[PDB]
Amino acid sequence: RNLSALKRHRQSLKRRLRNKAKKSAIKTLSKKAIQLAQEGKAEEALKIMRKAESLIDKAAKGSTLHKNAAARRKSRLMRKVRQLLEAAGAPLIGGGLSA
Amino acid sequence: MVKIRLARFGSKHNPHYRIVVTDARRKRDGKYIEKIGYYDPRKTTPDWLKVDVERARYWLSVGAQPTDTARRLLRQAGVFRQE
Amino acid sequence: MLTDPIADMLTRIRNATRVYKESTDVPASRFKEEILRILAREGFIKGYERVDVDGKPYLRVYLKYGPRRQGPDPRPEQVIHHIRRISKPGRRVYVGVKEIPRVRRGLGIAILSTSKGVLTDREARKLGVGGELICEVW
Amino acid sequence: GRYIGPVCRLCRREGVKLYLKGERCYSPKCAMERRPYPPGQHGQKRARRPSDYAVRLREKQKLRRIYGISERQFRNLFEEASKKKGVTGSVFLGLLESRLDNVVYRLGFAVSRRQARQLVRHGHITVNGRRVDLPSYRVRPGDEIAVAEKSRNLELIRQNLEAMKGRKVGPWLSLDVEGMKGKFLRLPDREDLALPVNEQLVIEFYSR
Amino acid sequence: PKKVLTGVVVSDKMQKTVTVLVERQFPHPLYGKVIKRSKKYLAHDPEEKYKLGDVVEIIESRPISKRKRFRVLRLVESGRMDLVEKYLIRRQNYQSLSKRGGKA
Amino acid sequence: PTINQLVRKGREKVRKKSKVPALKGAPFRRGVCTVVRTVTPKKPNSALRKVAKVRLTSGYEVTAYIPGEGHNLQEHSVVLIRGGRVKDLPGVRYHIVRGVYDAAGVKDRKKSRSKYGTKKPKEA
RNA sequence: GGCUAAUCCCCCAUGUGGACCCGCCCCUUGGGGUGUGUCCAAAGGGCUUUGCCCGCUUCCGGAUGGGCCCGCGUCCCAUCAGCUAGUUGGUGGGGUAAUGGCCCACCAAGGCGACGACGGGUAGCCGGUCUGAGAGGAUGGCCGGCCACAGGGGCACUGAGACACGGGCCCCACUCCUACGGGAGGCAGCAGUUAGGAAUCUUCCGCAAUGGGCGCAAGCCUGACGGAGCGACGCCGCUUGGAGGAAGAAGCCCUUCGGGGUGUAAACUCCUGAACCCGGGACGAAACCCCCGACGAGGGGACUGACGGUACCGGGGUAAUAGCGCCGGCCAACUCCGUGCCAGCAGCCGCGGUAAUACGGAGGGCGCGAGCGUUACCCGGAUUCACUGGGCGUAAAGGGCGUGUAGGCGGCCUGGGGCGUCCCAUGUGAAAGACCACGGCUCAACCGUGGGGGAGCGUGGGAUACGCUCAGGCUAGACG
RNA sequence: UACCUUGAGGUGGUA
RNA sequence: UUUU
Ligand SMILES: [Mg+2]
Ligand SMILES: [Mg+2]
Ligand SMILES: [Mg+2]
Ligand SMILES: [Mg+2]
Ligand SMILES: [Mg+2]
Ligand SMILES: [Mg+2]
Ligand SMILES: [Mg+2]
Ligand SMILES: [Mg+2]
Ligand SMILES: [Mg+2]
Ligand SMILES: [Mg+2]
Ligand SMILES: [Mg+2]
Ligand SMILES: [Mg+2]
Ligand SMILES: [Mg+2]
Ligand SMILES: [Mg+2]
Ligand SMILES: [Mg+2]
Ligand SMILES: [Mg+2]
Ligand SMILES: [Mg+2]
Ligand SMILES: [Mg+2]
Ligand SMILES: [Mg+2]
Ligand SMILES: [Mg+2]
Ligand SMILES: [Mg+2]
Ligand SMILES: [Mg+2]
Ligand SMILES: [Mg+2]
Ligand SMILES: [Mg+2]
Ligand SMILES: [Mg+2]
Ligand SMILES: [Mg+2]
Ligand SMILES: [Mg+2]
Ligand SMILES: [Mg+2]
Ligand SMILES: [Mg+2]
Ligand SMILES: [Mg+2]
Ligand SMILES: [Mg+2]
Ligand SMILES: [Mg+2]
Ligand SMILES: [Mg+2]
Ligand SMILES: [Mg+2]
Ligand SMILES: [Mg+2]
Ligand SMILES: [Mg+2]
Ligand SMILES: [Mg+2]
Ligand SMILES: [Mg+2]
Ligand SMILES: [Mg+2]
Ligand SMILES: [Mg+2]
Ligand SMILES: [Mg+2]
Ligand SMILES: [Mg+2]
Ligand SMILES: [Mg+2]
Ligand SMILES: [Mg+2]
Ligand SMILES: [Mg+2]
Ligand SMILES: [Mg+2]
Ligand SMILES: [Mg+2]
Ligand SMILES: [Mg+2]
Ligand SMILES: [Mg+2]
Ligand SMILES: [Mg+2]
Ligand SMILES: [Mg+2]
Ligand SMILES: [Mg+2]
Ligand SMILES: [Mg+2]
Ligand SMILES: [Mg+2]
Ligand SMILES: [Mg+2]
Ligand SMILES: [Mg+2]
Ligand SMILES: [Mg+2]
Ligand SMILES: [Mg+2]
Ligand SMILES: [Mg+2]
Ligand SMILES: [Mg+2]
Ligand SMILES: [Mg+2]
Ligand SMILES: [Mg+2]
Ligand SMILES: [Mg+2]
Ligand SMILES: [Mg+2]
Ligand SMILES: [Zn+2]
Repeated sequence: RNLSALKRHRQSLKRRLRNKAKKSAIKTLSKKAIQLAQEGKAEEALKIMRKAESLIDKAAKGSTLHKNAAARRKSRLMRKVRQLLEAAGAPLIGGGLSA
Repeated sequence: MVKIRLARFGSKHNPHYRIVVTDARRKRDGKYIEKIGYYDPRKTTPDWLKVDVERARYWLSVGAQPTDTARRLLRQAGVFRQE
Repeated sequence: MLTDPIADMLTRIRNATRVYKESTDVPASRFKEEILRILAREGFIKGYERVDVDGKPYLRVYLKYGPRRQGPDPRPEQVIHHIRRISKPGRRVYVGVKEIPRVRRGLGIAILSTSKGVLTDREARKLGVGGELICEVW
Repeated sequence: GRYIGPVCRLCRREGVKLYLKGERCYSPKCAMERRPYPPGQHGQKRARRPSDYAVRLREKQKLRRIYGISERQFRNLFEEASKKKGVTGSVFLGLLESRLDNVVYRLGFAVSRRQARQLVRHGHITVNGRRVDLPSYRVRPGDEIAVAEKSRNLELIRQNLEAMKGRKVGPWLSLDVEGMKGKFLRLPDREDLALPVNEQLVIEFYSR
Repeated sequence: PKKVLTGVVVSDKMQKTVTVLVERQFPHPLYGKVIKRSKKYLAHDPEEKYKLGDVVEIIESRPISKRKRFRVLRLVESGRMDLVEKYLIRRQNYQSLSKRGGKA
Repeated sequence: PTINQLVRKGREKVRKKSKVPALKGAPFRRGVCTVVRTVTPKKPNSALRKVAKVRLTSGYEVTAYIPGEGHNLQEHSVVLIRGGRVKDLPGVRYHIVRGVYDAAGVKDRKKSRSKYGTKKPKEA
């Protein structure tokens, strides 16, 4: 028995737990940003989009997200924010959107 | 990683290889990418090694790492000479 | 209404010769005329001319036979021993130049219709084309 | 194995002299020489009209029973002859005439074909220098069939290559008696051979 | 090259989607007789531009959905239910040739 | 038929019916004799043929002939079947290979020995 | 619970560059460019220690591998005819590397079918293999490509890549351990066991060679592989002897009792000499590495074989396995005796009821020969599912008749298009196999190299007689 | 099992 | 009467 590959498993678990955590924030902030936008709170709705952006690319740094997966997220996010701010918004900090 | 190695084609005790380009992960005698030569280790004929420096040089120029033996054979056929 | 006019002509000819008629009429058509043009050149018929039967355009096909023979049944040998329709409505038959057949080790002919016109297997092969294998004749 | 056994009996069944003994088959004793009726308790009774089949069967036997080849090898050769270009019957005969054991016979190094065969399997023969012990070895044109020095001094080889002095040999061949060596000049042309076999019938035995 | 096919539009009943009946011809692999088979393609009509009876070209395209991988390249000839009819009648014939019998 | 009809129905390929449900399309099937006994020929023959009802391993129960001048089979004899019908005994479609299992070979058999499974006598 | 290193994780920075939103430009499905805004990098180690090696980060591209989609093709039953709700489509969203009812919410009511839907049966597909004159039939084992599966079912995690045979989780069945709470397993890897079966091998040698993973390298790992073992299972090669030898031994067989046969066969003489023995003894192996040269080119040097003491070479040397089927016709080979519709033979026709070339035996004969027969199965012959290539008055076969739907088929002349059809060029058609030639092993089987053909399909160009389509015309079909 | 009778059998007859 |  005993085939030291259980190691690969051990590691997978640590990695799993690391990815899991990273994605979780990305979601939380994304939602959060989407929420403030759908409320007209432009200055900070962007403020947070900026963080979400960072966290996404950052996740894509290693193998948590990686790929065009990162890009989709960034896309869909800016997509929903700029659009929701179509309620008088008027991008302030433009902390991410290029108007 | 594509390679330039030998492929077994003779018969029991009558080995005959084929210098060949292929993806490192394929069976040694499997689907190769291109044959770029042949080689008879027992030199049963005055023609026991042929290459095609032109093609060898193409693949080399695009990755293709050769086996030590293949590298050897390629060299012997003037693949790397520059003089 | 005729179903396959070329087959009709092929048959009218076949029949008429079995009773050794001098000539025999067939409703006219460019296409039928074109085939006749070959039957004549290849020397299977003494030739043909356009007549006007009862007001309509027909084609006298003058038939040809061998000479009177010895013993019983002195009927001449037929010049046209065989004439078969091949391609037919409801089973058209085409061939590439490479697929044009050779009728009786050459002793006969096959008439095919090509975009270079109605040719014999010799002519077809020469012009290097193929087409709808119309009929066989020997 | 290759038959081994009463041979001047095959001669009798085939009703013709097959030379499977060289000498004696010339003396007043080949049996075909006085006692021409087939072997066995029935050979003298009047024969019944043979079926076309019987003819070809007997005809194929005659031809094969001459070179001492096994039906197996005989068949394979004929198949090779068929597939090859040129008139099969011809090609077949030539191919048989190309067996080394046979050449060794045509050249006289040996009395009969069986004897010849043994001289080959026993290494007394050489081809272009290197010795060859394969009775079925096919000789190409230009090859030098010979005796190996180590064998040139054997009583049998002597009597044999001696009796060959002055004796002429097949036109598709050539022999240098003193050098105990000969050459396979050309595939014997059908006309060169004078076998008591109508090979057309053999081609037919294998068509059925 | 993205495949291009021609056919008649035999169904409008879908949003931004038309059913194009494409007829095909060819020699029977063993009997020679030139036979005629056909197949319906659900092509993408974004601006619901094409209607029943429209002979249209169909172009091989990126999946727009399931069962839908062609867009209408263009309009060949308009109006001509003679075709839609053949089709419709053939479908209606199926009518009851089951336990009873269709309609002739 | 017309070509169009052939295009529509085509020719029906010939199905081949086995004459030896020795199942598995095996060359031989083994079983055990349920019964052993004589049987009368048909058409114009007359005799007391030796047969056998065999409980087959192929899950079958069939009757098999016992070729030879004489045998040694009983209600519990293991046997190997080969398949070969006896033209005279309708119902018998298989033979029992002799020399295999409880089926001894044919004693004092001098000729067609390979059949009837009998070793070459030490004649001399 | 506590301590701790890093090429482990994180934050800030630099922004070649790249990602995302918006605009504009070129392109045209999400391709390429550009402007502002935002966001995003890194790891060190070794030294022949100021340089070089291994390596790290971001981006563009190459190469190889791959996902997804599409046209066409792919077995049997219609005694399966109707099927369908994520079901067909739409808008938005989720999801992924990516398109998509893939998934979801919402709306529409669609989608499929006799050109055979749906259901049932069977089955991995192919290059090819076998057969066949061909068309075709049958087949898919070895080898090569693709697919699928890893005790049965489901699931996701980690990763460039898996939904992962020798990773993980859960349920099920079974086995094992059990202090009864709970645990451990998964040979469809090599070999081997057992069970099933008519039937299918060694718990072998080696990592030397080719190939693979990791390592700068030495080198480690490799039941992949290279070899040996067992089985006539197949193919090919070889032997059991060669020459002489009586008008003819003996024995056995037949007999018109003269003789005939086995038979030159044996005996016997002479010759060669498979086995066996002695000696020698291999290619497959020259790279990696080290030295010189710049760790390059190039040159120099060293190590290394399981098979194997095997192949092969030389010397010596013994006459030294033959069997199986068949002999009524088809079908090549005949007589005696025994038996007496018995015992038995038998592929079909048939043979045996006191003369049996058909049963059993014997002599003899034919066939083939380390085989020969048998059984099973595939193609053939079988133009006996007929496309090539059949039929239907009485042989099997015209529907009891009509009307008519779909469909199949379509008179003469002209013109347009050029779908079918035909032509040229080009791409594709892997290797192996098959064919041809030459070559390596003494031959061959086996293998190496080279050559040639090739349907189908894609692309570009062309032809227009026939079929098709469109347009016009006609009157011989048809109808009035 | 035997003879009658069959070419040989079945039946049938005679022990 | 069965079989020739
Ligand atoms: Mg590790
Ligand atoms: Mg035809
Ligand atoms: Mg030939
Ligand atoms: Mg009888
Ligand atoms: Mg027998
Ligand atoms: Mg702790
Ligand atoms: Mg920048
Ligand atoms: Mg810049
Ligand atoms: Mg940063
Ligand atoms: Mg890192
Ligand atoms: Mg690529
Ligand atoms: Mg189905
Ligand atoms: Mg299956
Ligand atoms: Mg045939
Ligand atoms: Mg395979
Ligand atoms: Mg599973
Ligand atoms: Mg499981
Ligand atoms: Mg990885
Ligand atoms: Mg992942
Ligand atoms: Mg795994
Ligand atoms: Mg798994
Ligand atoms: Mg899987
Ligand atoms: Mg396992
Ligand atoms: Mg195993
Ligand atoms: Mg068992
Ligand atoms: Mg190794
Ligand atoms: Mg290696
Ligand atoms: Mg290990
Ligand atoms: Mg191996
Ligand atoms: Mg005697
Ligand atoms: Mg005698
Ligand atoms: Mg002798
Ligand atoms: Mg060497
Ligand atoms: Mg090494
Ligand atoms: Mg160097
Ligand atoms: Mg005979
Ligand atoms: Mg008899
Ligand atoms: Mg008798
Ligand atoms: Mg017989
Ligand atoms: Mg007998
Ligand atoms: Mg052999
Ligand atoms: Mg058959
Ligand atoms: Mg057939
Ligand atoms: Mg039949
Ligand atoms: Mg037909
Ligand atoms: Mg018939
Ligand atoms: Mg009747
Ligand atoms: Mg009838
Ligand atoms: Mg009627
Ligand atoms: Mg009737
Ligand atoms: Mg109609
Ligand atoms: Mg027309
Ligand atoms: Mg035109
Ligand atoms: Mg036209
Ligand atoms: Mg065209
Ligand atoms: Mg081509
Ligand atoms: Mg190929
Ligand atoms: Mg050679
Ligand atoms: Mg080749
Ligand atoms: Mg084109
Ligand atoms: Mg034109
Ligand atoms: Mg008109
Ligand atoms: Mg009696
Ligand atoms: Mg009887
Ligand atoms: Zn003789």
